[PDB]
Amino acid sequence: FTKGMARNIYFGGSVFFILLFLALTYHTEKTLPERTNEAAMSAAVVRGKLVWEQNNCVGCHTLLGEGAYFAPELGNVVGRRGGEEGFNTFLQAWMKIQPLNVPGRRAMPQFHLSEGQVDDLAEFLKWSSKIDTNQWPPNKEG
Amino acid sequence: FASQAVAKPYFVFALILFVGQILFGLIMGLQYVVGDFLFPAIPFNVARMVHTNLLIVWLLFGFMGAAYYLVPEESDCELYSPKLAWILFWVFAAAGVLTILGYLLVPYAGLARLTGNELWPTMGREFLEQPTISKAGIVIVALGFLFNVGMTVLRGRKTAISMVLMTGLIGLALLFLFSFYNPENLTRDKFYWWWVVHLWVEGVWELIMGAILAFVLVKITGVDREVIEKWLYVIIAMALISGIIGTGHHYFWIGVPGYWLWLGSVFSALEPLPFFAMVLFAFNTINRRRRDYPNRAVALWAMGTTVMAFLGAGVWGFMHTLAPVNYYTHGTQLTAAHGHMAFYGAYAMIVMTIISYAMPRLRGIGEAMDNRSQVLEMWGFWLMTVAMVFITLFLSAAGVLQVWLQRMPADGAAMTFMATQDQLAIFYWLREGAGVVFLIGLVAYLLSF
Amino acid sequence: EVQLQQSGTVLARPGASVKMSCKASGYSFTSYWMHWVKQRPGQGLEWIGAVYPGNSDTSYNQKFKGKAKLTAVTSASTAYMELSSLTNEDSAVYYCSRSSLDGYYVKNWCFDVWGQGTTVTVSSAKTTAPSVYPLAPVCGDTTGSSVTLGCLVKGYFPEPVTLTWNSGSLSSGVHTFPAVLQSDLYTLSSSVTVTSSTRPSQSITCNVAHPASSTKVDKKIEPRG
Amino acid sequence: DIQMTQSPPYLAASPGETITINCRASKSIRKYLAWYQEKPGKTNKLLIYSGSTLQFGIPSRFSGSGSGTEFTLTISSLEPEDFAMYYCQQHNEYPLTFGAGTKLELKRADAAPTVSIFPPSSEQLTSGGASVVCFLNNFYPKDINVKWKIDGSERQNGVLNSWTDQDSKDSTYSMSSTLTLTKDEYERHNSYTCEATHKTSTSPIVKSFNRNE
Ligand code: HEC
Ligand code: HEM
Ligand code: HEM
Ligand SMILES: CCCCCCCCCCS[C@@H]1O[C@H](CO)[C@@H](O[C@H]2O[C@H](CO)[C@@H](O)[C@H](O)[C@H]2O)[C@H](O)[C@H]1O
Ligand SMILES: CCCCCCCCCCS[C@@H]1O[C@H](CO)[C@@H](O[C@H]2O[C@H](CO)[C@@H](O)[C@H](O)[C@H]2O)[C@H](O)[C@H]1O
Ligand SMILES: [Ca+2]
Ligand SMILES: [Fe+3]
Repeated sequence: FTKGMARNIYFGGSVFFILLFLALTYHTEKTLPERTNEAAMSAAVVRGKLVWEQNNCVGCHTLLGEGAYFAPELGNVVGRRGGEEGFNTFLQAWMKIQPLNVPGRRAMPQFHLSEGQVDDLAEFLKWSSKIDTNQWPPNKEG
Repeated sequence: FASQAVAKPYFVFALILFVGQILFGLIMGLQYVVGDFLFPAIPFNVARMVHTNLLIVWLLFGFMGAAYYLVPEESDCELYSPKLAWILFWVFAAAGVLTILGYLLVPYAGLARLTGNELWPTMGREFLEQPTISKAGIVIVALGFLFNVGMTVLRGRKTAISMVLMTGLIGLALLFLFSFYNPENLTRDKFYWWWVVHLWVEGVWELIMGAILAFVLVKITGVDREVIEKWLYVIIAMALISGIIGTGHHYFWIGVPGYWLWLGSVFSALEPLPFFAMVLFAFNTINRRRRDYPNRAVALWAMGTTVMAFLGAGVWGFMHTLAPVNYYTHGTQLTAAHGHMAFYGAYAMIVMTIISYAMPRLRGIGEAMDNRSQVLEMWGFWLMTVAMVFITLFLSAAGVLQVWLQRMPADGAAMTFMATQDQLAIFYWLREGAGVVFLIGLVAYLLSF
Repeated sequence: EVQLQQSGTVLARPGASVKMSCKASGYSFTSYWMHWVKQRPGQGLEWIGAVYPGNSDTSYNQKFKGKAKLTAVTSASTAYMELSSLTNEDSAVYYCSRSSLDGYYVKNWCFDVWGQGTTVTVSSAKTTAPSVYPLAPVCGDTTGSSVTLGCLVKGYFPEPVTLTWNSGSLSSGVHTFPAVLQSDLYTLSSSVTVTSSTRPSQSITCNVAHPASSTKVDKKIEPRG
Repeated sequence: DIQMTQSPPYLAASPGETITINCRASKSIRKYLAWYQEKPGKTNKLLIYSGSTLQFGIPSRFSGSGSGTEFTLTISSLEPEDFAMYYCQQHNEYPLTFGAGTKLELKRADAAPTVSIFPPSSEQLTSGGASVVCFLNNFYPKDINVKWKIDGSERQNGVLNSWTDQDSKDSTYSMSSTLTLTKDEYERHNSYTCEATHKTSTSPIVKSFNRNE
């Protein structure tokens, strides 16, 4: 067993798996329109994604289980705060009332969002919850 | 050689930034249990991006440090440009401090506006919170830095060590280009985000760390370059054979096809192997040591790095890498536990290891420090290292209770996020205490210079 | 939908004990403080205490330390309050209510859902059917465009009685007064106003039901003579 | 304990008008004051907390403010469903405590009571008891005095009154007054009189009968 042998294993293995991975990528990529329901991915939801980014929600929350662990999972918050029908109205109240000022409680900021912005946010969150996520999370608590 | 001197500002800055990083860790840890602490002045997320960006930037500085030191000594010539290394140092240090000050001094959305993020939106993604100009500026430093160190390899001796380092270094900068790619589709965004994070830390960075470990083993052990370089190739072969499809263990629940469940779980099951091999590597070549080395600390740093990276990346990684398990633990305090130990054991430790080797002889003091300084280094090593096992044990206990209370039961029976967190309070106090022992270790390590 | 379903009226003798329940649905029962609140008539609400089902911890107003014992059974999402060594002063409506915020450290907050209340009547009285007396207008004294008739229901225990006029078809222009205590026993009355061509030509009957003694009586209202 | 005084205890108003009601705390409760609405046959409904935060779903015509010691609740343009009982509660300290309430009533036009008096029925008489009943029906506003006279003399004892709530159809009040005697005491007198005094008239409404005919 030589250096040379080891280096060619390194070479071949990595090229092969680089190529395997790209083929899988290409495939995965073609399935995404259906899995994520890109039909519904409206101008409103794409603007919501921007609001989500512009305010760093992910620095406190998880989305689909990724992000920070300080505050709740927002991927399925729709189902824990009045469903399809009333979620936008809830969110409008939710963003206005911050921070709650309960002594010692984890605080959320006031983002001084306009109602267009909050509505785009809600559409984004609503749409996120409908991604085929292989049945993640386990239950309504995220 | 003399252009090896330019590595000093890099290592010193890295250590200053490391202090900053711990301080903001301690702020967040108090925020866990006194939820309004420093609010609304420094909300948790601002403290968080400071903590996480200082971690990445300081390690990057350590890597450039490490390259600037060992690349001349491998290439058998002077570094292409000592003065470039110095302009680049100041540019990178200014851009780091500036973007960190951005975070603390303007609300995030305002910083967004202010840097024209609307035109090229890349902001507000985890670990990628820096404005596009900062990202753009980071690329330029990378290009400069790659030219500088890669010219030096070109006009000099080529060794496997320096070759593997360069490949890791190049791959790190390449994959960083994906941070400019921010898809409008959420799962696409997440899919490509991991090409930065996972392909760094479980791929390309593993090349960097292996190279630095190997170089240091060559210099501290007197065991033949030929065997060391052979094992290096084995280790990185195992890293990329397991790790590339391995990326799939981040593709369970983001919205990609269920084949990733199998691919992710099976290739990831094998990702501990390179870290296991690094333990056999360091332990074997240190005990088959053909000579004694006046600095007993480096040897400790090197063995420690490998054991911690294996515990943190290998054991903790594996512990939650199987899809049926990850289903329950995904995005939980377990994640934070694994993340702390892996990042510390593999990457913070390998940077301190090369500093242990290179500092005394950059400061023209010799191979080793006087025997009083050597016991301080050792103390700061045991303090930092033990503290971190405790940090990860407490966060592990937290994540177990979190999964038990919140993730296992059905709707109605499962506890809510905020209620679960109150139950976890004691584990968070303990973690904070451990975080205090760790700063004390870092100060102890720093006071060894 | 968050709901709190409380148990029905309980009657007890002085010095005895009583236990009531509050059944929670539509949320994580273990994640919120359950509060209990007392209301005696015209008397202002009083907070008795609370239980945190997530760990069984409890908290009592100093004024209710002796009185009240709070518990929770997590599998059934039911909270419980036991009131001991009863007194007339413990006759009241008792409400459970859910903290509007989740978690253990929000013990003193406000409440967003309330149950409908459990009545506790502390009394020594015995189950007694009422007497029912028809009340016809003053003798001969027939004047105006409309006439007023009444019904007196006297000496019953416990509440309630239900009272109707003509098995309930006569329902407008009726006033039925809340019952009051006269010794240990309740009295009430009801009036009905009707135009004077309605009666005495058509029949008007008082109907009074006392479920607790299984009585139903009818008293026809007859002109006096 | 912090104690809480709401004022006024009753307030009459009309649809479309604005009212504001007060809450005072015996010591500082910082900003932590909630308001509940109470209505018959419905569970208590949280309106406002933390002084001015509207609860999810509550219409914006409700608002509140205050801190420390003094707090108010305003309803901007009263709607029919707003006539109800209102309680405040401090949520700053153990033990939680509540105000005693302000009842918001529907104003309507003054109306004098209709008064009827009823001799004891013969059934009650044959059993030894004697109740004389007086109804004072459909009046507004709610303040009223009833006075019994036996043969010209005011009688105070053995009188029980009961009052309906505001009628949610015509907004008036009603009241019964019952004088309970023994048959024997009843038989000692001839003349039984019920007199109502109400702001709709400087003179009482007097109804009576003579124990014969
Ligand atoms: C930390 C500084 C936060 C940031 C940034 C954001 N949120 Fe947050 N959020 C935070 C906390 C501590 C809580 C819990 C509030 C409580 O007292 O219970 C929340 C809560 C929410 C919720 C409610 C989730 C639920 O399960 O009920 C939502 C819908 C929410 N936050 C949304 C949200 C958005 C859209 C954000 C970016 C604009 C955002 N949060 C940022 C803390 C923090
Ligand atoms: C005093 C010591 C430390 C404390 C108290 C601390 C605390 C924290 C906290 C509270 C978070 C945020 C978790 C959340 O999102 O809820 C975090 C993130 C992070 N920290 Fe630390 N930290 C400390 C030291 C370290 C060190 C030495 C490292 C180097 C490995 C590190 C690496 C990280 C990483 C990688 C993350 C992001 C984790 C993820 O998203 O899963 N920290 N840290
Ligand atoms: C030293 C190499 C590594 C480092 C620095 C590291 C670090 C981390 C960090 C910081 C995160 C959280 C990132 C996020 O979502 O913010 C994470 C996640 C994860 N790591 Fe690693 N890791 C390493 C190696 C490994 C290995 C070798 C494995 C497999 C054995 C592994 C398995 C996992 C899995 C499954 C998660 C996702 C957890 C979840 O879904 O919450 N990691 N890692
Ligand atoms: C060596 C191991 C490699 C195996 C990789 C193959 C993984 C595919 C198996 C499915 S992963 C995931 O797991 C879940 C069960 O653990 C499955 O959840 C199921 O049960 C849940 C009850 O807790 C319920 O919440 C879900 O509705 C139900 O679908 C989940 O669907 C599945 O995607
Ligand atoms: C280092 C490891 C950290 C701890 C995390 C490991 C835990 C993963 C293994 C979970 S076994 C799984 O637990 C689930 C919860 O009891 C169970 O879910 C089931 O019952 C649920 C009601 O509880 C309900 O959703 C469904 O009827 C059903 O899917 C499941 O039976 C069990 O296999
Ligand atoms: Ca994360
Ligand atoms: Fe990974």
